[PDB]
Amino acid sequence: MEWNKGTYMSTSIKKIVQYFSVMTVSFHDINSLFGFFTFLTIASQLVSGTMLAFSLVPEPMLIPMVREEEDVEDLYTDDFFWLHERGVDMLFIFSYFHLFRKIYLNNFEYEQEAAWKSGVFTFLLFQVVVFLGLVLCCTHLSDITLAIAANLYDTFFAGKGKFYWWIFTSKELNTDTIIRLAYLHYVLAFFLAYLGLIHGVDMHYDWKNESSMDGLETEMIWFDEALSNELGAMIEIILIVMIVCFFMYPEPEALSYEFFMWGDIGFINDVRFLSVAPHWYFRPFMAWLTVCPFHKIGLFGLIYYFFILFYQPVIHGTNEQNNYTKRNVAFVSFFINRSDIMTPKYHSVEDNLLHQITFWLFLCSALYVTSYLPYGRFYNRINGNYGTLWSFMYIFFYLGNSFLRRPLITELYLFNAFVKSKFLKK
Amino acid sequence: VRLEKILWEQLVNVKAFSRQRVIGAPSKWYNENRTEWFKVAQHNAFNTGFSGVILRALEPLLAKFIYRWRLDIAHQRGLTLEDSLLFMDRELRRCYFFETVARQNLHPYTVLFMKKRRARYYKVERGLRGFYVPDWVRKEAEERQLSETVDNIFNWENFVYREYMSDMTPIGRWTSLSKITPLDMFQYYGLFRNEAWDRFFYNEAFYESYSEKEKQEANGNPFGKFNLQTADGRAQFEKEVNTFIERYPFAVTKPGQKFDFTRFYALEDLANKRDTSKYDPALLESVKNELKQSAALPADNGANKTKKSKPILPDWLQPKFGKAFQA
Amino acid sequence: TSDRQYSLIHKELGNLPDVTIHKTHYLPYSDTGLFGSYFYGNEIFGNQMLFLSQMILSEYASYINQAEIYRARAKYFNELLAEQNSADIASSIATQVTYLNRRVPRSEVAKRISSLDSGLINRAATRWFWDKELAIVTWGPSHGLIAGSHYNRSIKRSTLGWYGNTHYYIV
Amino acid sequence: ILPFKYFKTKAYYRNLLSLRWEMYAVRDGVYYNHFKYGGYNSRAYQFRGYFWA
Amino acid sequence: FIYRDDIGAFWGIKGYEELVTEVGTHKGHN
Amino acid sequence: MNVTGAGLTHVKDFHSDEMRVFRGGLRHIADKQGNLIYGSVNSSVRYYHDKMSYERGFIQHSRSPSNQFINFHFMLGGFRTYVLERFFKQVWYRRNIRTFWFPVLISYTSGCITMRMYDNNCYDYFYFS
Amino acid sequence: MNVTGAGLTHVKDFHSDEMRVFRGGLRHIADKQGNLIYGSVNSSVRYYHDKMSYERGFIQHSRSPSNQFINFHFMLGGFRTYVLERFFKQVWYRRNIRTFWFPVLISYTSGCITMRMYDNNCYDYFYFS
Amino acid sequence: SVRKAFYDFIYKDDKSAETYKVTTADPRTPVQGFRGQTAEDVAAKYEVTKLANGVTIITESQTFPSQVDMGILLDV
Ligand SMILES: CCCCCCCCCCCCCCCCCC(=O)OC[C@H](COP(=O)([O-])OCC(O)COP(=O)([O-])OC[C@@H](COC(=O)CCCCCCCCCCCCCCCCC)OC(=O)CCCCCCCCCCCCCCCCC)OC(=O)CCCCCCCCCCCCCCCCC
Ligand SMILES: CCCCCCCCCCCCCCCCCC(=O)OC[C@H](COP(=O)([O-])OCC(O)COP(=O)([O-])OC[C@@H](COC(=O)CCCCCCCCCCCCCCCCC)OC(=O)CCCCCCCCCCCCCCCCC)OC(=O)CCCCCCCCCCCCCCCCC
Ligand SMILES: CCCCCCCCCCCCCCCCCC(=O)OC[C@H](COP(=O)([O-])OCC(O)COP(=O)([O-])OC[C@@H](COC(=O)CCCCCCCCCCCCCCCCC)OC(=O)CCCCCCCCCCCCCCCCC)OC(=O)CCCCCCCCCCCCCCCCC
Ligand SMILES: CCCCCCCCCCCCCCCCCC(=O)OC[C@H](COP(=O)([O-])OCC(O)COP(=O)([O-])OC[C@@H](COC(=O)CCCCCCCCCCCCCCCCC)OC(=O)CCCCCCCCCCCCCCCCC)OC(=O)CCCCCCCCCCCCCCCCC
Ligand SMILES: CCCCCCCCCCCCCCCCCC(=O)OC[C@H](COP(=O)([O-])OCC[N+](C)(C)C)OC(=O)CCCCCCCCCCCCCCCCC
Ligand SMILES: COC1=C(OC)C(=O)C(C/C=C(\C)CC/C=C(\C)CC/C=C(/C)CC/C=C(\C)CC/C=C(/C)CC/C=C(\C)CC/C=C(\C)CCC=C(C)C)=C(C)C1=O
Ligand code: HEM
Ligand code: HEM
Repeated sequence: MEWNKGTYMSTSIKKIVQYFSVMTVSFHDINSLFGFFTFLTIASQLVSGTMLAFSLVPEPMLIPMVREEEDVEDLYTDDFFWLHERGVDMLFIFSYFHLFRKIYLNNFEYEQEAAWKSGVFTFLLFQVVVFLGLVLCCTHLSDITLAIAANLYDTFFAGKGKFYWWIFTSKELNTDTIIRLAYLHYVLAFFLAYLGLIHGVDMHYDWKNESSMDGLETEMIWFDEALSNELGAMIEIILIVMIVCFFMYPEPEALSYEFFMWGDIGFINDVRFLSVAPHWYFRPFMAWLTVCPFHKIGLFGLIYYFFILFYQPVIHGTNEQNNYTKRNVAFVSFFINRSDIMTPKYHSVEDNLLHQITFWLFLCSALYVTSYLPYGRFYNRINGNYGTLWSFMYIFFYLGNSFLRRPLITELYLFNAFVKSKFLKK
Repeated sequence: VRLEKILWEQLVNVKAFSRQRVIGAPSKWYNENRTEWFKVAQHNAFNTGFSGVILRALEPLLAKFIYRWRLDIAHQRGLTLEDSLLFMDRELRRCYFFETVARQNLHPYTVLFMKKRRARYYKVERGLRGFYVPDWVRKEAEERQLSETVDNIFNWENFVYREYMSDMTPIGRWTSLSKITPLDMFQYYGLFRNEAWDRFFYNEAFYESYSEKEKQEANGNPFGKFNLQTADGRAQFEKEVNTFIERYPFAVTKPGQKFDFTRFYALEDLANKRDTSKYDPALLESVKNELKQSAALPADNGANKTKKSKPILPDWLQPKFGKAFQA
Repeated sequence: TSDRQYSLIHKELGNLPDVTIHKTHYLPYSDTGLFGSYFYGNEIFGNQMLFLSQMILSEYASYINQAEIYRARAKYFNELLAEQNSADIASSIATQVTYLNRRVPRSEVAKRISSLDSGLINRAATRWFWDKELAIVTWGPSHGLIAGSHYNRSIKRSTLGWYGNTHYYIV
Repeated sequence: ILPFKYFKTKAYYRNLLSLRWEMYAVRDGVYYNHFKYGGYNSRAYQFRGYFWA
Repeated sequence: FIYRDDIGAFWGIKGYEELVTEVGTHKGHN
Repeated sequence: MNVTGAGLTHVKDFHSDEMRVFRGGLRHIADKQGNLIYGSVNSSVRYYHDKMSYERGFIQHSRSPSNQFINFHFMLGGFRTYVLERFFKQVWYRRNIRTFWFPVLISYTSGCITMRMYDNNCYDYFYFS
Repeated sequence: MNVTGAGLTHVKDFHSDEMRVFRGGLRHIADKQGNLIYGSVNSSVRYYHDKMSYERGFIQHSRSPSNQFINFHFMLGGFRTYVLERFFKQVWYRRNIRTFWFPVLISYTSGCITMRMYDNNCYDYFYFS
Repeated sequence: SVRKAFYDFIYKDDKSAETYKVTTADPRTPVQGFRGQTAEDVAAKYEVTKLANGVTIITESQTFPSQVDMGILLDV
């Protein structure tokens, strides 16, 4: 393998210890600490999941009874289960906030490539693990999730020759499927730790809390000066989350989304398809499937979202040609009388207003997409929510199209002002 | 297989459709300067056609939300547009091409001052947020007009093109990162690039370019087609320049003063073949002196020099004072 | 960079700082002949010089770029037009007469070599270079090369193309 | 615990930024050759043979 | 973002529209 | 030729002391001899922090925190200046809200309106008369 | 002193071309420049073959296996000489059996004797008269 | 053509190809359907002309058709 030149860092215990004992971190704010929160939540997820594994027997017909009985006879088991669920929630929250923050700072440059992609891959893997975890609940929610995943897997093969059997045996949750998925969940959850370590090592090459290049050269020593601040910011965000959850969720509630988790596989055969809803983090994808009734187009939308999320630095980056790359433009060619356009250069973050407007439109579209369930019972018979379609289409356009990111208007206007001023002053 | 002579090329790139490949004298890759391309494109988009008409109507909004916004933020930070436009913070922080070019060509101060100006603000903003730069720093920030920042920007971009970007030959490439991830593993660079397929040889003639007419037109009067000789043209030109100065406070003059049009007309007359004595000799002398100084590259006087060090070993590292007849 | 050229072997040689001299010798005789490559360079690149010559040649049995074909074509044309000294031309005439009883003119040689094509090049290379035996000599510090100093699998598969470049790339 | 976190982190960072900087005019014969010929990039192996050639 | 309060879905949770579900929690406090 | 560079080129060569135990005779090489190979990550992990930085005639002064305020520049002035005017107008609005108030407001209003229209269609579906 | 060695010692110093892209101008460094650092495992894995070997005036000849017997020297003599004598008397006995026939025989005899004693005591336990 | 593409895809000779016949002819005999003209050397004629700016160009006619050589000399 001569094509592979090498590795940025050799993750040996000696060198890792030295690197983390000599690491320096520049002064930062809370917005640039979501990565540490994600990593700490990953560590707690590892610990709590290890504790849970010693209680969960992978037989589907015993998981509900085992969970119910081992919460009483054993102390702290239900505490660890609650910690695991809330850790998944906070892990999704921190990961998406980190993604939004890194999209905001325009980290699609070439020097960020290794930092960016290594992160996205981790995120991608972090998705798969979550899916497997859901299956372990052995509720009707797990049944529906497994069925949808099996249908998506079988989509690639045109429904020929049961290529899904090695994992989704019969497309149903049984002893074999549960055992295999639980073991894969454990192994990939532990692999996520190594992936996160690799990403954290890579990203330190060019780390910035803000886009503006502060001239400071002195930096904090990571072990305690930065670590204490990271832990404190984690504490503050956890306090805020506790307050919001305490007030937004009354102790007894009516019509929660957990009501679909009543049905346990095996015990209850009939499924209340009227109220089918996943956890909020997988809510956007189920909403997309409901909005796009076409199976192939929905699968393509999911794959495109994830992969374009992976390939941001390539579409929007400098591309090593130093902004001499030529785009393909539909209509601007007529206005400029040129087939192609040189990539614009001045695309700062804090200063320009177009970038902020587009980014916040994208973020609000994502929030609206996760805001509710389209309720496919008559979501199409009734003309569907136009806001959901607008938000999905803007998400697709923002990720992939370079006219909403690095727009040409700013560069042309700045050059016009430059030309006018130089002509006036010669 | 050869990309040229492929069935598609044989059927399409034929003299009948005028799509044939034409072979000429060898020429460098990246034949077109980016600064000139953007100048011509900006002129075409703003001062011609329906696009020009639309963009002229948007001058107020663009000036408010794209120029005065950046200027206000920079002044709040004790900076100017230069600090954000001459060298982007991306290049200033982490960019190996910029680092190498600066090391090989630039004097250290040209970037040291850029870094220290931001250090001034961010030594306080990080310590305590919400920092508003005091008036004395804001004054020196406001002193420099955009008319010199544009000169610096054009000089830097033209130098980078003529010296480095004009001596580069891109090639087909695999993933730069030696990452084991399969998604990064099989990244293919070279296809989906317009330049890659537009010309398969370094001898091919260039098929898309700006006509000489457009290049010459883009060097005229940015504000519009006027006639500074006739009084009617001068009135409209002065009106447009005044509204421009109003829209852009620190572009050509301080936001409280007015532009001296007589000096501008004298400069135009001196630069071109048109000449006359309608201006005072003092005005002509001042204009010539200003023109000479503006185009004069600063040089070192070799005066007021500090002392160079010639260190010597301390006393304890040297032999003692005494020295007697050895034998 | 070494990648920016049309000679495949020169790319590799430029990548190696200390591999200094390389020349391809074609010595034909009445009954037999030897066609090969002689490298001279620092012993640290021993294997690199050992497995390089074959790797390129055998690779031409599977694929050769038209750029190399035209480069060699032009070089041969120029060398044909570069025979000017009387001694060299007289010696060439005498040798050609001895081995063929005929003086091969410039035009005939140009027509012969120019008619070569990528397919013909591949067929000739596979006839003469692909998966063929070798005569190898190494003179000088052989501390690195003693381990593989015998005619073994590594040498056997060197005359293959993309299969056998394992040892060249390492180091 | 919030106030003690504040003392540990934010006040401490503000204290560390209480730095006095001074720049002088060095005009001795020495040339800035270290700047012209210097610098190391940890990701140089990813840029060698791939970029700006 | 704003969910109508007479559809029969509490806070936007669709389904359970053939039931009386808001009694004691949202309408009335047992 | 029998020269190190073959007599026609110069080779930047160096015999690393790694893999060698003795300088000569029976004395070990210095433990940190390998660090004398500048610009190599293998030499030290400190080379990862390698951003461009060059300076001459630069002096900076720092003071021990023991001699500095535990909480410096806290509540200077009143609540109005330190909190209402600085942390809210200059830190929350000037930096954050001033950037996203318009896009967020537009998206929020549009989502509210679209959800209301969707709910009204749902009502029409469920309720007649 | 301002010199690199401080005027007291000579420092074996080297500026590794690693962590650099261009040796001059925009020209790139040689792809395998780092291999010029001799005596470093990091340079190449081949350095792990670190056996001691020095020789002069030595010439070695090795022939292609394509001009050699597929199974050379097999049954070159009679079956008795190649197998019964060479293998069962000079490879098995002379090497293996001649070295452990005595200790293994003694151990086997002692173990058999003691196991027989153990079985005899067991029989005495189980059976009476 | 189709035949050339096929015989290139599988690395086999195309006997009927004219190029193959030309490239696999007996070295002791002339090529079947090609023959180059005979030419005789001519004397060398030198000509020097100065341009308006001051650049001076020297030229020599071809004694026998061969490769063109060009050069720029500077008193620097
Ligand atoms: C937790 C409990 C379970 C533990 C299981 C442990 C493994 C068991 C099998 C192997 C046992 C021998 C181990 C020898 C290791 C020698 C190498 C070494 O230590 O180098 C340091 C190595 C890093 O090497 P590197 O050169 O730095 O390259 C990475 C760079 O950072 C570059 O970074 P980057 O960003 O460019 O790349 C990102 C990422 C991108 O990677 C990917 O996307 C690829 C997916 C991950 C790898 C998938 C491997 C699948 C193997 C299936 C095996 C089936 C079972 C049968 C096993 C027996 C043999 C058949 O790259 C990687 O992660 C590549 C590193 C691969 C690590 C695993 C190496 C061992 C397995 C290799 C194959 C088998 C060897 C057997 C040898 C002995 C003979 C039996 O670090 C580790 O080994 C990390 C260990 C983490 C352990 C946590 C749990 C993960 C377990 C492995 C992954 C399982 C994924 C799920 C599989 C599901 C299948 C259905
Ligand atoms: C959306 C929601 C709404 C919005 C939410 C907004 C959220 C906002 C979050 C804001 C977070 C950041 C806050 C920052 C505050 C900054 C304050 C400041 O300026 O300090 C600078 C100031 C010095 O700054 P400087 O600029 O260097 O001074 C310049 C001076 O000119 C010269 O300075 P110096 O050299 O004179 O001073 C050196 C310094 C250096 O001294 C030290 O470092 C020694 C520190 C010793 C701490 C000992 C802790 C003991 C804790 C347990 C106590 C017993 C508990 C019993 C409970 C049951 C009672 C029945 O010594 C002192 O200053 C001595 C003063 C302390 C006297 C001794 C008492 C200490 C503990 C007091 C708190 C505990 C009270 C318990 C309850 C009492 C009954 C109500 O720092 C301090 O002195 C800090 C002292 C420690 C304060 C801890 C406060 C904790 C309070 C917890 C209890 C809360 C109330 C009760 C609750 C009950 C129910 C649970
Ligand atoms: C009680 C009364 C009893 C009375 C009777 C007593 C009888 C006493 C008998 C005593 C026997 C003594 C034997 C002494 C052995 C000495 C060996 C020796 O010294 O070797 C070196 C000896 C001499 O070589 P050297 O040392 O270079 O000396 C130079 C010589 O002067 C000159 O060298 P050379 O190059 O001239 O060597 C000539 C040599 C050859 O030497 C060579 O150059 C090597 C050539 C190797 C060719 C191997 C065969 C290639 C084809 C394989 C099949 C491909 C199928 C593909 C199908 C595709 C379908 C899509 O001659 C051959 O051509 C023999 C090759 C025989 C190969 C047989 C392998 C199995 C074929 C199975 C075919 C199945 C077809 C299925 C069709 C489809 C059905 C659905 O070399 C060989 O003998 C090489 C060949 C060895 C073949 C061994 C085959 C063993 C088979 C299994 C054991 C036999 C019993 C099996 C029973 C099965 C029951 C179920
Ligand atoms: C109950 C069930 C069955 C249990 C079976 C248990 C087996 C135990 C074996 C113990 C010995 C293992 C030694 C391994 C190597 C370490 C030693 C070593 O290398 O020493 C250096 C020593 C000297 O070597 P060196 O100086 O380095 O020179 C290089 C050699 O020439 C390099 O040698 P080479 O490459 O030329 O030779 C390769 C070697 C290849 O041999 C192997 O090691 C290969 C073995 C393959 C099979 C191994 C596994 C078999 C497992 C079967 C049971 C499985 C159960 C579980 C099944 C699944 C679950 C239920 O072939 C030979 O040399 C064979 C020579 C011996 C043939 C017999 C000649 C004597 C006949 C007359 C005496 C008969 C017995 C007398 C008993 C006592 C009363 C006098 O090496 C040898 O010569 C030893 C050769 C290997 C051992 C030969 C067999 C000796 C057995 C003696 C056992 C006595 C125990 C006490 C009495 C028991 C009464 C019942
Ligand atoms: C799902 C339906 C799909 C439609 C059906 C299509 C099926 C056909 C599948 C073709 C792809 C698989 C590759 C097989 C051939 C690859 C040959 C190759 O790599 O050659 C170059 C490679 C080059 O590799 P190399 O470099 O190792 O070779 C060098 C060897 N020397 C130096 C000696 C020359 O090997 C060859 O040169 C082999 C040439 C033989 C060509 C064999 C062609 C077989 C025909 C394949 C299918 C034809 C179409 C009909 C299919 C029926 C469909 C209805
Ligand atoms: C495609 O199909 C596939 C899958 O499914 C889809 C897969 O999952 C997989 C991968 C998965 C597997 C092969 C299954 C692996 C399962 C795993 C890793 C799940 C378990 C994960 C864990 C983290 C378990 C952790 C367990 C513990 C902490 C238990 C601790 C218990 C003990 C006893 C610890 C103390 C003891 C020791 C350390 C032993 C030391 C010795 C002693 C104490 C001696 C004592 C005795 C004496 C006399 C002193 C593959 C490859 C696959 O192909
Ligand atoms: C980042 C790491 C991990 C993530 C993101 C993750 C994700 C999840 C999720 C989403 C669930 C379902 C929660 C729910 O439906 O409410 C789950 C359940 C579960 N996980 Fe994980 N997990 C991780 C690590 C682990 C590890 C390391 C183990 C074991 C070593 C583990 C074991 C389990 C078990 C046993 C369950 C089911 C418990 C039960 O049903 O009572 N998890 N996980
Ligand atoms: C479980 C998933 C992830 C973990 C554990 C993780 C971890 C981290 C950590 C600890 C940091 C340093 C602290 C910080 O920059 O805030 C970081 C930075 C970074 N992350 Fe991630 N991250 C994850 C997901 C992602 C995603 C989804 C992306 C992009 C799509 C990404 C891209 C980056 C980048 C570019 C940086 C460096 C930022 C900079 O240079 O300023 N990461 N990551």
